Amino acid sequence: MGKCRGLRTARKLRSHRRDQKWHDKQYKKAHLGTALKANPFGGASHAKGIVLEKVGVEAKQPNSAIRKCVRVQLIKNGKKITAFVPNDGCLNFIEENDEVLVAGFGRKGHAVGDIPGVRFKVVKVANVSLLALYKGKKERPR
Amino acid sequence: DTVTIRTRKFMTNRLLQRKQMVIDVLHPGKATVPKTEIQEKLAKMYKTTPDVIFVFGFRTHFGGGKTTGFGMIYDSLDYAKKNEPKHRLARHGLYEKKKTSRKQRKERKNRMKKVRGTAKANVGAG
Amino acid sequence: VHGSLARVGKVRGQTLKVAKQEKKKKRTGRAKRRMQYNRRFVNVVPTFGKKKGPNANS
Amino acid sequence: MPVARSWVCRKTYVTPRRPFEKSRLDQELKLIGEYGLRNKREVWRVKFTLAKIRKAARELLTLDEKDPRRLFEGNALLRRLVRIGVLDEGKMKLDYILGLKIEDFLERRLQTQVFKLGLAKSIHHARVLIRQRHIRVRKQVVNIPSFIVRLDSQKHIDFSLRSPYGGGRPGRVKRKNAKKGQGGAGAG
RNA sequence: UCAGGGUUCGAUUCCGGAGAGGGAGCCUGAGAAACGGCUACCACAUCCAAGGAAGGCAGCAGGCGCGCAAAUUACCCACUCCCGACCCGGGGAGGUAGUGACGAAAAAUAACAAUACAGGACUCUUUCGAGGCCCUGUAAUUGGAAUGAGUCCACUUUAAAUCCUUUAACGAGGAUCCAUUGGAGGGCAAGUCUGGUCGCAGCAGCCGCGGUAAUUCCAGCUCCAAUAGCGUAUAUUAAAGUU
Repeated sequence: MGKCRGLRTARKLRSHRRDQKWHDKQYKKAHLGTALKANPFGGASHAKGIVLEKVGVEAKQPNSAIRKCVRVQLIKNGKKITAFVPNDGCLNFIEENDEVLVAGFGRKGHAVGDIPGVRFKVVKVANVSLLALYKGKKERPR
Repeated sequence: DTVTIRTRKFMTNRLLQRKQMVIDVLHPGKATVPKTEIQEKLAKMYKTTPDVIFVFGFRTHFGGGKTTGFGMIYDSLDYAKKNEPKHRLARHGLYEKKKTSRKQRKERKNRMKKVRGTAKANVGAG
Repeated sequence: VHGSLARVGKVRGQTLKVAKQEKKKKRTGRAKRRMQYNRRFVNVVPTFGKKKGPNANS
Repeated sequence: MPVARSWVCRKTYVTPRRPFEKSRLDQELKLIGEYGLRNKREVWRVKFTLAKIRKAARELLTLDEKDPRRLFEGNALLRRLVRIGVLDEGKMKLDYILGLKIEDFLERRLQTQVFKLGLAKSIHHARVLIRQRHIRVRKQVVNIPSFIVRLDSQKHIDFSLRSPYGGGRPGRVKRKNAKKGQGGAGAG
């Protein structure tokens, strides 16, 4: 409640605001750089990696399903990721030991919906898009 | 024929032995007028030969019928051959452009720099 | 159940397939906004106050 | 590298903040249907030029009466509204600029004037006569339906001189139909 | 970006600074501690007759590597300006064309009649019925007129060309000269249609849909929104009187 108002108080006002900004959760992680070292993408919107393994993860209650996912190793860091595969039957296009392009799931590093602990999704397989494969416009070259 | 010519913002230019003006051409229902038809009509205006007349830069307005360009008339052909730029003399046979490429000129220079004294064997046929 | 659980692509593979029944071209640009104006404002039939939407089926 | 080019340009409209407001959707469609426009962007252009006019008049109304800037820029803004026929000569003060509406500007388009002057049978036929080289303003063939007609330019709209209506040559349909009609007798 | 007060950004065409693989030393000159100058050490690396000799694209094009991520080894000094002993020679500075849905301005994809049925005014008539004048569609299908998108001759354009503007000859009945990207439970415009699946496959920013009669999955039809454009990931401003 008691804020100082005197005509020479500008050093107290300016430096107290500067000190109190560090209690905002969004300000702190943008300015310390610990989150930028921790993030498995080094500040990019997308990354390339190589498919290790295909897996099915159990959905959180109150609903019931097996959500189709992949485990992936990124090219530029060699660190490990798991990513969701959108649409009905798309896991049949993916194969193993080949390149995917991966993207964020839409919530800036947090998980989405009933899938436990998955932060990423697949968008391109062997330089062809999953949408162009799913709508029959293109096919995997072999 | 309907093709008609007018002249605008005219000046005599005693420092370059010429007179110079903007040229307006009216030509409704036809394509752009050839420069050979423009210069014989200007010759009939100023009562000169057409041989000392130079015209350039004609552009036609949207919807047609009117065009504008620039022109000059010299006091004699020996003043014209001194004062005109060489490309406008070449438009009607008074000058001839040299027929080497820029890269041929560049690379002959860089071969001459590797020899000293009477270098001509890298120049006449090298 | 037929085959195993956790089989991918099941329902898109089961579904019976039907060809397109369309033929005629739709309008474009100015002509489509002209058609929408005449259908929504110009000649109109009134109802009871529980007014009805453009895609009412039953 | 340095270059002799220039990079000045700007946008001429703004998008609305509520995408699906029912009260906004049918009001915009009624303006499209009454004036014979192509899309919503063609309405959002006219709302933006009016907003910039009212933003300037609301600034000049803060300054003292007979301030040198209020005298100079206020007389210029008022002359420029009368020149396009949007404002009445008998009114002529900043206070009446705040009373203008979008339908004052949509009425000054060449497409509206070709229909209202009786050269065409509908607001939809007028756009097609303009865009097909049939119409003339003073000496000049004009081809743009959103052209805004000045109050002294108003009495000089006409057909083109090289047009099948207006005194020119017949079109490519009437010429072919006459040709093949005479050919119906043989050897054509 | 923004009521007023602010928050975030600025490698990047103008101005100032620094540097030519990393450090150091120096010649010439009015001007350099210069790298399209030189000497040496340190890191790379080319040729050799093994004695020796030669090197610096963070200039313009072009290549490898990197990565989510960026164009042609084209033409010319005609323009703008600079250098020299010079009215005359030179310039990858600079200009021109190629690639280019980074991004901004303009703007097509149907107009109008006739005919049948349809809406509503208005008049004659108690009512029925008829006359009626101005607007909608849409089908078996009618009718004549207008035009550029394309093809291609000539002039104009320019250093020489291309493009734009100008102009002869061909060029439209719709079953093509065929508009797309996302949606239809709520927030939030738009189906309590019809077939398949059965807590499976899948959807879902968020709340939630699916366990044999699914407004939400997969498809057909119909409808909604913006439109030559529309969707998704990620940084950031407003909303945030949640600094």
